[PDB]
Order: sequence, then C-alpha cells, then structure tokens
Amino acid sequence: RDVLTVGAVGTFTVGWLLPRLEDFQARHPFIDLRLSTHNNRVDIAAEGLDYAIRFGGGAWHGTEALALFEAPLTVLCCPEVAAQLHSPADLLQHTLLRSYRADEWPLWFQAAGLPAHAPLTRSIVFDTSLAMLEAARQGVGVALAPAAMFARQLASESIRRPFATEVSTGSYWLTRLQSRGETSAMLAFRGWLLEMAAVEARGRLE
Amino acid sequence: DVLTVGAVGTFTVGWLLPRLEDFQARHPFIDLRLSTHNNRVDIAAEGLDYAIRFGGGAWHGTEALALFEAPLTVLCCPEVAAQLHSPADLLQHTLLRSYRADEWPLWFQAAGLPATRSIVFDTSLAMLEAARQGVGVALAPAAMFARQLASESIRRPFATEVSTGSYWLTRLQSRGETSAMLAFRGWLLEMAAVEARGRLE
Repeated sequence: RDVLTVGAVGTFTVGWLLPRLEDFQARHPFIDLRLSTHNNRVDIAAEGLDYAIRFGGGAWHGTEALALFEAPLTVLCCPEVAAQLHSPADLLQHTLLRSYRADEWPLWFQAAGLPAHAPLTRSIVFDTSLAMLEAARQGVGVALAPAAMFARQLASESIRRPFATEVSTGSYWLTRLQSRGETSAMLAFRGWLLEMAAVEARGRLE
Repeated sequence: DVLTVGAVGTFTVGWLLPRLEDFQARHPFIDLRLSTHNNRVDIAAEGLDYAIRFGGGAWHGTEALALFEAPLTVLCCPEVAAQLHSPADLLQHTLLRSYRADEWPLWFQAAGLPATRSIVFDTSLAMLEAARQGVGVALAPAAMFARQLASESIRRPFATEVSTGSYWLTRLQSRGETSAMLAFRGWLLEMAAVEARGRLE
C-alpha cells in the first residue's frame, strides 16, 4: 500500500539513481519502493518488476521503453596508465577492457579518427561497467564506459579521462512489459524519474 | 590455443585478476578469454570451458572443484561504523541484501541475535559501492574487498562472520578437459591453496 518494484542496471543504480532516490522518498512517502539491481539482461516477468531501467537502443520485444538520456562512451583508466597515453594510437599497447557489446571499441576508434579495430586479445569482457572500472582502477587495462556514471570517481580524481573523444551507442531507458497496466505508484515514479532525467540531459549541453 | 573462463565478477576483480599476470607468465602461449557474469550462468549456452561460481558445489551436470570458502561479514562506510556499537544497532540502517535467499538471518543467528525495507543487489560489487556512498550496511565476503578495507574507505565493524558457500571451478561433465584447461586448473588450485592457508595463518 502501495508497492512499487523497480529493477535497474547496477551501474545506473550506484552511479546515478541512488544519489537522487532520497528526493523521491521525500516527495512520495507513501510509496514502498523495492529496488533491485541487474546486469542488463533483466527479465521483467521472472523478477517480478513493475519497471526495469536498462541500457541500449530502446527496442526490446514486448516492451514499452521511455528514453531517459544518452550515455556516450569514453576511455577511462587509472592515472598510472593515463600518463603513458599521448595519442589514442597508444591504446593498442594496453589491455582493452570491453563489454559484451562487441562493436563499442571499433565505433570509438572511428570517432577518434582511427581504423575500426577490432579488439580480440588482448582483452577481457565484462558483464557490468562497475566490474570494468574496478579492473581499470587496479591497472589491469583501459576501460570504455559512460563517463556520466562514474562522475564521483572522476571528480575525486580516482580515475582519469585521457581523451576528449566520445561515441554515442545507447541510452538509458525506463521499460515496462506491454502486457501490464501502469499502476498509480508506477505513474508517480515515472513522473519523478523523467523530471530528474531531464535535468541530466539538460546538464550535458550545459 | 584458446581457453574461455567465465568468472563471477566480484571474484574476478577482487581476487583473480591481480594474480593472472603470474599465470600468463608461466604459460605465455595460452590465449585466455576471460569473461564475467553475475553467478547465474548456463555453461553450455555461454560456450565456456570453465565457469567460476559462488555456492554449494552441487550444480547438475557439472564437475565442481572447490577453491576456498567465502564467509560473509558486515561492511559499511566510516561514519555508519562509528554509529555501530553492537549488532542490534544494525536495524537502524537499511540492510543491503544480495539476491540470495537469504544471508542476513544466518548472520544474525551467528552473532547471537534472534529473528528495514531495502535493496537487493545482483553483484556484491554494486552492493559495496552503495555501502561506500552511505546508502546502507552491506553483508559480503570481506576477502573480495581487501583493497577497500586496506585504505579504510570500507570498515568491518564486527568480528562475526557466517559461511554460506564457497567459490568453485565448474565444468560440464560433457566436454573434454583441454590441455590449456588442465594447466589453468593446476595453476588456479595452487593459487587457491595459498589463499585458504592464509586464512588459518
């Protein structure tokens, strides 16, 4: 009375949602929110979610998806490794940490004005950017991830952005099953989340 | 000469990656394809030689070799740790939970306590980052967060721990042990014995 269950990708939950969720609970004291995290293969029905927030193109079968904001990808690494990089061409001297989406590194090299390499060895594939950024922190390799999800780390200087080049491969989306009606707590949560998302998208042009 | 290992992500980053340089120095012509997952995997569907998982070692169709035990303890940021004097003080904070099913009861039990509304985490990695941010109090294997404890950005308020599972090297009984596999198996078991030894020591 009333129950609301939301699942979000872990990187989005700890990098973005949780810093703002105190605002939601103040403005909606009566909604009992059940937040869980997942790794972007979330199955709404199996986990009992009303909404799932995930990353990609917004065209998931059986799903209605509302765009929140873009998450452009950039190179992120430890200061150790950052000092050793002068041009993006130096990157092939390092382990390239990557996600299961295999075209992010060639897409980014393109955006940097380099051929569309194509990194199979040496490289390690990560289910979550959190695991990828922790590996990058520990000097294992060079990460390619959304800067806007690791703002704290960057502002604390605990990790570094060595280049300006970005590439836009996906957005964060609020998704829901077409099969299910939107409850009143769902509508309340959606309104608050869209407001917060608009401030974020607005901030990146600002 | 390829070898595909899929390891749960907390284990990969908190323990296996800092030691992999050794392996790559001792077998420089193995092409390891390391991937991570969230402990809920289908070895066949993902096409792995080995998976490394947390749990009880009894997954149907798979040969599971134990590595070491992973006892869970309470972990939080410095300020909330100061507010924590005894275990009963914990219910004053939000309990950060994993999708298991469930470990807080057993930990309470182990700390001599009897029988709020909170957050479930697919990975201890996400859980530990919320604990650093002050969102709540985590229950997770301290052995996987040596880095955060050494710098004291994360604190362990209580000595109580509770064993609920181990890390395991698993393989479908079906497909054959490759030579690259055998070499990884030997090296990993040696590295794991040092770790278990160290806990007693």
